Amino acid sequence: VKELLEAGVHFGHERKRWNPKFARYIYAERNGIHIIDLQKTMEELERTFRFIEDLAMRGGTILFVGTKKQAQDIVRMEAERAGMPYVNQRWLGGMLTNFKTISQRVHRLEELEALFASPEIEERPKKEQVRLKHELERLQKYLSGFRLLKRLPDAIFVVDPTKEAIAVREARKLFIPVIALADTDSDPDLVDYIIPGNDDAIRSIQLILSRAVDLIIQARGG
Amino acid sequence: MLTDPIADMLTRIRNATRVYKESTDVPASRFKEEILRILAREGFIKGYERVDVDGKPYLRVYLKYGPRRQGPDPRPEQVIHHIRRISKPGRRVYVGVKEIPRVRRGLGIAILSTSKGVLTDREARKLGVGGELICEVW
Amino acid sequence: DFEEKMILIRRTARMQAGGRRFRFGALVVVGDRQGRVGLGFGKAPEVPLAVQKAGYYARRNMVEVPLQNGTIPHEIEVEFGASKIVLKPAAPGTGVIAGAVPRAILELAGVTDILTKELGSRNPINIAYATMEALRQLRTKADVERLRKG
Amino acid sequence: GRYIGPVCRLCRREGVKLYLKGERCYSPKCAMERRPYPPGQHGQKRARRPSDYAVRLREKQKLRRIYGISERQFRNLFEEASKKKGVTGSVFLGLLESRLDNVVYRLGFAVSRRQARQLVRHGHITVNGRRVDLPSYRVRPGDEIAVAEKSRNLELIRQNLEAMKGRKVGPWLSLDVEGMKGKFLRLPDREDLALPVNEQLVIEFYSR
RNA sequence: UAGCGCCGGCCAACUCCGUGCCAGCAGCCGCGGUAAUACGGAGGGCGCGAGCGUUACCCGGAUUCACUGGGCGUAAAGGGCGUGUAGGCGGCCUGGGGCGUCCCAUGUGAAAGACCACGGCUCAACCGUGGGGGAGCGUGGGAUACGCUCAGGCUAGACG
RNA sequence: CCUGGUCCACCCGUGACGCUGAGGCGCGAAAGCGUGGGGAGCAAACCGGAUUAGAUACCCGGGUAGUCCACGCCCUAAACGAUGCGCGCUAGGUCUCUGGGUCUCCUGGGGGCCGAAGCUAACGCGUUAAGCGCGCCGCCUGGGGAGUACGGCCGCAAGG
Ligand SMILES: [Zn+2]
Repeated sequence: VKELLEAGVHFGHERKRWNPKFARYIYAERNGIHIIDLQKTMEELERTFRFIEDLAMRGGTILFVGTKKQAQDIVRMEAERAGMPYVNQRWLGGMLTNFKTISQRVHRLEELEALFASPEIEERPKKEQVRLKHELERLQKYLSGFRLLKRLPDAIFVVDPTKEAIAVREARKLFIPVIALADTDSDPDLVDYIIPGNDDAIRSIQLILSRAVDLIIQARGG
Repeated sequence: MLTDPIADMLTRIRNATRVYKESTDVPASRFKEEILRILAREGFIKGYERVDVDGKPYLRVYLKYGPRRQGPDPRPEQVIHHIRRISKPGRRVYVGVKEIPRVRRGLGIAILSTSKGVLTDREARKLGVGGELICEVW
Repeated sequence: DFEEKMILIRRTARMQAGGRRFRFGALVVVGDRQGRVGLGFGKAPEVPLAVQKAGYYARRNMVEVPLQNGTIPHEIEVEFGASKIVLKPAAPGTGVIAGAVPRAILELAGVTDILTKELGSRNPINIAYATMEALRQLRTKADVERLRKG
Repeated sequence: GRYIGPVCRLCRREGVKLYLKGERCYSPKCAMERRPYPPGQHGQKRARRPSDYAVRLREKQKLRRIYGISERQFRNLFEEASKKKGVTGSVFLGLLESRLDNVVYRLGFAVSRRQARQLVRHGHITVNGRRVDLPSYRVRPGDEIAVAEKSRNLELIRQNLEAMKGRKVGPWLSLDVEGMKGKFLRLPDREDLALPVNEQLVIEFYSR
């Protein structure tokens, strides 16, 4: 799929906190705010989306990451739609470098889910009960989407690259491709497949991700 | 005051690539042009053209780089890895033909200036001449 | 396959109240004598344990070394902040000429003839590290043509 | 004092069999057979990792001790091997194998190297017609290294050649048992040597 | 005929006994106050061999006087500041000269030595014979980018 | 009132007239030296008071030189950014003094903080470089002994 000239939604976000390297993606300043040149965002989308089709039909896995408060309720949604994994609540340092050590945390969920169905529930100390009840509680937060990761992902779809420069760092080191919805404040020089655009705006995050996923699905043929 | 023209040139080029510029302006001159003729000719740079910079004649040297790297920090292998005036003013170093230096097991080059023209090591040695050894680039 | 080669192990110290709790440090070099050398620096509470770790680090990040008939395709001086190392290719027969450290690293690079020279601070660690960046910079007459393309 | 003392003590220190006695260093006993541990009270002890010099050292020694030459001459050879064009290592070995004494060994006129020297210093060796008692004599290619007319009827040499019916001679050498002669065809090549050494380690050694 | 040094690290070579911050070793770090691979003997071991050690001295390691190839915020190191003398160094275009500078030819650069090769004395040390190389300077011829110089022109430095 | 530096705008005028800078000459905090004037406050030394094991101090009360002025000498310093001068080159953000502009923004010079590339032993530095570079001067080359000794130069002396 392709997009329209939907310009009533992305056309810049941040004030004057920008990163000089982003210049290549700005139109001009208006009322002290940078405005992204959309004619250019179209040139980038037409490539990034290419990458995803490639990935998708090749049957790949894209980890969706966005710890921003605004994208919270969106990230959850979209990933769930492919079969994609995602990082909603908070991004754990090493969910990719130290994966084998974290995937261990995953098994801890697996093993607890089990106990809370089996007969060994109320039967045994209750102090531990609470103690164990809380552990799932926390897991069913952070790991909620990571769970789907059988092995490290073929690409990451990050939202605020500068906020998730930890995730990006990691990936960058493990040679996993980076796809992010970036703008004024990011270092484009580190994002394999950029998507220059506003993002605090639900209206922006929502569009950028939906059109991506629709790409994802139509790619596999559903 | 500008004391050494060529060094300022070379040095404008180094200082650029490091920050990865598409091109770099530089005051022009019937020599700085001849040196630049080589850099392009060898392949260290795309090229250069005369440009009018505020009434003043300049040289737009078109920088060249390597591909985008993988893993972290994809700052491209530099094409012009190293570059430095050998001969400086107040220390001009001239060389005999038998004395022209091999650079980087022959991989880099050496730009001289002979009574026969601004040359490379290879060309110089071919011509059987030598002179003011301008700089080492590799 | 890969051959381990310990460069050096030091016992480093800390300070707690009452004791000076110690720690060990190991520098290992790895390689296949073909031309891919690793290099780790493992710290651990016990020595066997240190090396057992250093070994880990090394095998993870090697360096494909160009090898033109045993020697190196071109000299390269390499400042590592404080230490400086000099690699200069030699002819068949002169054999490796370095010290305890660079030797070790080149040896597994499968280098066979070569002229070195250490300069500045001679710190096993840094010199070692230098020697790597050093090898990482080597380029073939191929690799240069391919770079100065148009 | 060109050595001369306990021999299979070295067969032992190096861990590699050193053919220093010919017969016997083939019978269950060059000592390495059944007793590979080095000499001394400490033979049976665990050996700590050999420092770079250490390895370079013993590898030099293994070579030297093989031909049994005094370091003084060994060094000199290496020195002159470096002035020649070629591979500083293979060229070494070349000269080494060019020694009158050594040749007599390869030609088979002697049980071992040691025995070969004596054969020369007692004058049982002709060379292009004239005898020679100086082992350090370097045999050029195309030389007729023979045996003393006088010495042909020897209880030793005689029993040796009898053994040569069955053994092949170094590819770079020829010999006419029926006439107790033999020639030096050319400087043998490294790919033509069997030594258990590592030249590179010997060269490395001399750059300290 | 076989000897001499060494066996804590550097540095190849480890045990017993004597001793007990003594006697002594020791290039440097250090060793020795009753468990000494560091003192003294011994067995044993390593190294070298009519030699081995020692002291002295030269170069080296020492890019630790740094031409090659160093430095100066706090490690030793910016002059208390300015003024300007001698000196060093100096922008763009054009031409002449061609001093520096580069190329060529030529004379010189004795011999011995070093180097390569062939040979001589049973080898080698030693020696002979032949070949090749060279910086520097003389003379002649040439080149003119760059430095220098003279000339003419510019305005981006400076100054008004 | 007399006088130096400097910045901006216009781009008008000269036409490279430039940078550095051994020795030299000038400037050079505080204290201190000569002659004279002056002397409120403060205050070395000195006079007493208290504190203390003691107090030749820290605290309290006095107090002379001095500290203020003129002319002259002295010339040192954590005389510090502990960072020589001059030119070019290499993301920005922000605060501030100051000039021009079409002045919710552009543009010049200066002072601060944060910070890219890069540098750095690290701390840190970072278009006010400790970055990439060229010119020129100054200086360092283990600690102590010593800024001493000797010698010379300077000064009235203290001394430098
Ligand atoms: Zn034997």
